[PDB]
Amino acid sequence: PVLRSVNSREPSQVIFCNRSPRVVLPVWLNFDGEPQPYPTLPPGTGRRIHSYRGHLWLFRDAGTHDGLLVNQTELFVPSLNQPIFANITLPVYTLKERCLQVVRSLVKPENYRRLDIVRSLYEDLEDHPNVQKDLERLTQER
Amino acid sequence: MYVKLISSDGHEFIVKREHALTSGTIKAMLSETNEVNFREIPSHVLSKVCMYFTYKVRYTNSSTEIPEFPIAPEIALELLMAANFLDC
Amino acid sequence: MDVFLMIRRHKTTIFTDAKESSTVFELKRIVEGILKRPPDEQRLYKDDQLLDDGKTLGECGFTSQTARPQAPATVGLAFRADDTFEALCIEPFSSPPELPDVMK
Repeated sequence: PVLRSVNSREPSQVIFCNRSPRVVLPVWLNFDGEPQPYPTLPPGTGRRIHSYRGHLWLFRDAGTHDGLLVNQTELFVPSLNQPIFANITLPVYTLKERCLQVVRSLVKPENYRRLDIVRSLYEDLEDHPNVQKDLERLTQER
Repeated sequence: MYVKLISSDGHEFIVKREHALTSGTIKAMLSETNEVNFREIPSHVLSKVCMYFTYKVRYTNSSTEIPEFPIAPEIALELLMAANFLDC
Repeated sequence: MDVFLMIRRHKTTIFTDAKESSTVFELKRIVEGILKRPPDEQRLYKDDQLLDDGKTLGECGFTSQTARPQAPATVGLAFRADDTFEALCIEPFSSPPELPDVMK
């Protein structure tokens, strides 16, 4: 599996700063490349984190799984240490995707089919953001 | 440098060309080649679209904290349809 | 500091930015570039209040807090036809449809 943490056993202290209005779900890619969820950060908050050099993290909205950025990119890798800052922020979503997020947040999934919209938008709504998918995406880009 | 985007209900939105060009659809519609009509997008939607362009261009490639792009429930469906058509 | 504006007259709306320290007159120059009408033929407003040419946009109430990219502040615009200025008129945007029952 191409996207995985290296088992370095080299401690690296990190601050996860949630500079977003979302409840943030930190996700650690284990040594097999499996996403592992860690405790959620409410909006505006931070946590000091013990991780290790060569470990891979990404960050998502804990409720909807929408993609978040970290230091303006997709993946955060602790470096050699002073704690390293991981600034978690909203991406500039496409307007299409932001509209999808709002519609998803207002309509129960069983009622998407009752929206007066073209078929292809029902499907776009149903295709919820998904970590394992994003990871297949990122894996193929290599 | 500026282009005009006209809503279904006749409102005329004048935005920088570089802002408009974040719609691929609009980029193609510009090829009065500095004016484009949208007979399916009303003003309450096209105004929001233009706000999104400003938003996109200000905050794309910024390390500053990025604020939420707000969308009232009442326009979400139409804005979705417009966003989809405009490819933005 | 950039401030983000909609300059609005009748059914016309310009989206532009300007500096907080720039002047009402300097904005009329921007409008002139776009709508081909000179400063002395333009009145600019915030709400119903006429804005003085020599005042900064900041002094007129346009700031980073109130004039954001995703939520721009409105500037009213009124043209002089020959003799005298028309009243400030801004056509509202269209109304959205009633909220679908499934969005409650």
